[PDB]
Amino acid sequence: GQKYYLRNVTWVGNTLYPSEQLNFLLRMKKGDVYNQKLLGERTSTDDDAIGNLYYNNGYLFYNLDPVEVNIVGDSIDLEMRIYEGRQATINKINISGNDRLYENVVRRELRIRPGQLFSKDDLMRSLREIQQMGHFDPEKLQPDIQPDPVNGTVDIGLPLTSKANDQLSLKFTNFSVANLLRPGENYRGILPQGDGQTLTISGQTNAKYYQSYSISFFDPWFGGKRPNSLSVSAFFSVQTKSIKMWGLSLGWGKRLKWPDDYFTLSAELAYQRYNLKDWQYFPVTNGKCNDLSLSLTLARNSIDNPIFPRTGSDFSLSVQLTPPYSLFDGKDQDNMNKLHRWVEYHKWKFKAKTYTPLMDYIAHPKCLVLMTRTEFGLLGHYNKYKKSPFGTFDVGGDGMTGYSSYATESIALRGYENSSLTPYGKEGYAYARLGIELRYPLMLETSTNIYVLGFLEAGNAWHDISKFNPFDLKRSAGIGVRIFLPMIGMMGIDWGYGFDKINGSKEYGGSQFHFILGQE
Amino acid sequence: MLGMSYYNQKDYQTAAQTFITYFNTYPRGTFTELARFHAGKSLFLDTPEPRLDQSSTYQAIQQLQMFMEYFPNSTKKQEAQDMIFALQDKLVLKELYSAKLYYNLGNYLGNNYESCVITAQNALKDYPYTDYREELSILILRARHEMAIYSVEDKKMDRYRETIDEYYAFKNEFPESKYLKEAEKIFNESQKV
Repeated sequence: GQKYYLRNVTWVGNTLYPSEQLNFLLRMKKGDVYNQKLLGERTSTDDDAIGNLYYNNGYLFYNLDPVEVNIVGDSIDLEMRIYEGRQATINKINISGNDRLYENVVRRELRIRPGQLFSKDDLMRSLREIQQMGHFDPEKLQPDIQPDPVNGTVDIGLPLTSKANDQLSLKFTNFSVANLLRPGENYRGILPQGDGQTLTISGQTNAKYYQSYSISFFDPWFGGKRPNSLSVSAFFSVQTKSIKMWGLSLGWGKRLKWPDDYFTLSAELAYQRYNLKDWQYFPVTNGKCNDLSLSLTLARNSIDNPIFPRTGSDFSLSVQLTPPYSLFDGKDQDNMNKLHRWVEYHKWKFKAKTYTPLMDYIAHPKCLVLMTRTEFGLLGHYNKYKKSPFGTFDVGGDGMTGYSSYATESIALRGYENSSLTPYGKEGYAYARLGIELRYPLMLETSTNIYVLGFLEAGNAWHDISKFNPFDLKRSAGIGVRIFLPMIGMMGIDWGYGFDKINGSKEYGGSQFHFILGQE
Repeated sequence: MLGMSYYNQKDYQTAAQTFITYFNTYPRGTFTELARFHAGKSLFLDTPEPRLDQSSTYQAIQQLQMFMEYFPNSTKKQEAQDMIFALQDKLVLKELYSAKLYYNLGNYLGNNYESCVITAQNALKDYPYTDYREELSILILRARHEMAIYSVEDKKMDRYRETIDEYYAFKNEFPESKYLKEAEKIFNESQKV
C-alpha cells in the first residue's frame, strides 16, 4: 500500500551547494511517478548522488532523511532534510603489512597529509601511486577510514599485502646501498634490503658462442628528499674472430608541474664502444667505433595496475642526439670502415598505449579491456653519406631474439617469422607499428596472473627514411595467452597469421607462432 | 614440555607458540611464571627494526600487561616493566621518524611542516614519559619556525608567537639541554616580530 504521484520536492539544511543544482542532480520534477530508489539511489548510492557530493568533499559528518508529507489522494510531497557538519581534517595515518619495506618508502608517495583537509581525489591518487609502485599487491587494497565526531577529525588505516619481486639474472627490487655500506643495527645474514632502490645483474656464460655481463642500479628518490631519480648501468659481451661490445650510461629523471603532475621528464648520457676484426654480419668489418649520446624523453603515465591495466594511458616522446661531427665542429667495401671512428645520427621515437574497459569495471572487477598501441621511429642522419651502421632498427617476430646482439634495436611484429622485414643489407632506418588488442583475464592473484587476448597488428620498416609511409603496412591477426610467475616474469604463447607478402615473396607469411619471455 | 628447547635454539616463534598454547589451555600449564615470562621475552625478541610493520610489538605490550595482572607476585614484574618501556620507546621512535620525514620534505607539494608539528605532538600526547621527549620538542620548535617563515603575509605574527611559546615551553620543560643553541637563534630571529 503506497502512493504513486510526485507532487513536490523540497530542501532544508543545505548551505554548501545551490538548491537548483541539487534539484538537477536529484533528477526529479513535479508530476512524475513516486518511487523510493529513484530518490534513494540518487541520494545515497550513486557516484553523483548528493550524499557522495558531500562525502567526497571532506564533509563526512553528515546524515540525510527523505521526509514525506501531504500523503493524500495519489500524491506525496517530499522534503530533503540533511545535516552539514564540519569539514574533516586528517589526524593520523596508520600503515601495516610492510614486511620488507620501510615506511619511509611509502609515506613519501602518499598524497594525503596529516593536518590537511580530507578529499576523495587525494586518497584515490595515493592508492594509484601505491598500486603503480609495485612493491605491494595491486589488488585487495582498501583504506580503513575511521572518523571521530568529538574532535572532528579522521584517521586512515592502510592495510597492505606484500609480495617480493625477484627472479642467469637477478632482479633485486628493494635493495639499499646505505644498508650495504653501513648496516643499521644487524644485517643478520640478510641482504641489505630497504629504501625501494633496485639492483639488477644479468649475463650469458655459454662462452663457446655467446658471453655477456651486465649490471644496473636505480634510485627513485635521490637524496631522500625530492622526487628526482638516478639511473646507471654498464654491459660487456663477446660473440664468436669475434665481436666486442661494452659501454655504460647515466640518467636523471624529474616529475613536472606544467601540463599536470603526471608528466615525467628524463635525461640520459651514454657511451659505447664496438671492437672488431674479420667480422661479417655488420657492414663494418675491421676497426673500433665510438658514440656519445644525449637523450631527452618526455613521458606521461596514468594507468592503475602494471600487470593488467584497465584505465589510463602511457605516452612517450623521445629524441636521442649525438654531436654532428660532419659539420664545421668536426669538418673533414670502399671506405666504409673509414669515417666511422665516431658514428653520427639523431634518433626519434613516439610510443603510445591506451587501455579502456568495455564492461563498467569496479563491479565484477575481473572485467574485460580493449587496448591500443601506436609506435613510430626515425633514425635520421646529418650527412647523406655518413649514415650510422649502429643503432638501426630490426623488426619481425618475437623481438626478444634480437637481444643476442646489442648494436641494434629489436621490434616485435607479430605474425612474421623473426627479423623478417629487415634482412641483411636492408637494415631499418624508419619503422611504424600499430595495433588493437582485446583482452580477458582468467585469474588475478598475488602470486600469479593470467589473461587471454586476440589482436589485430600492422607494421613495417624502411631502409630509406625518405620512403616512410605509415599507410603501407604488413597486416596481421591472431590470438594468444600470457602467464605471470611468482618468481619469474612473463611467459606467453602467441599465434598469428601474416596476411601480406614481404619483398614479393609469400614465404614469411601465413601461420606463425611466437614464444614471449620476460616482458615486451 | 618443549618450549625451552625451542627458546635455546633461538627459534622464537615455536618457543612462543608452545609456551602460550599451554598456559592458555590451562592457566599455568605446569610451568607457571617461567613459561609466561619465557613467552614474553620470546615475543619481544622477534621485534622488527623501528620502521617495519611493528605488528608483534603491540601484541607484546598487551601480553606483558596481562602477565603483570595474572602474576603480580612475580619477581619478573620488573623484567616486564622495563621491557614494556623499551617497546614504548620503539613505538615512539617510529612516529619520530615519521615527523622527521615530514620535516625533510618540507614545503613541497602539500605543506608537510604543519603535519610535522601535529605528528610529533601526537607522539608527545600518546606516550607521555618516553626518552624521546627532548627530540620531539625541538622538532616542534624547528617546524614552528619553519612554518612561520613561509606563511602568507596576513598570518605570520601568530606563527611567530606560537614559535616563541614553544621556545619558552622547551626551557620550562628542560632548563638545560644540549639543543639550546639552535633554539636560541630561532628565538633571536622570531622575537623581533
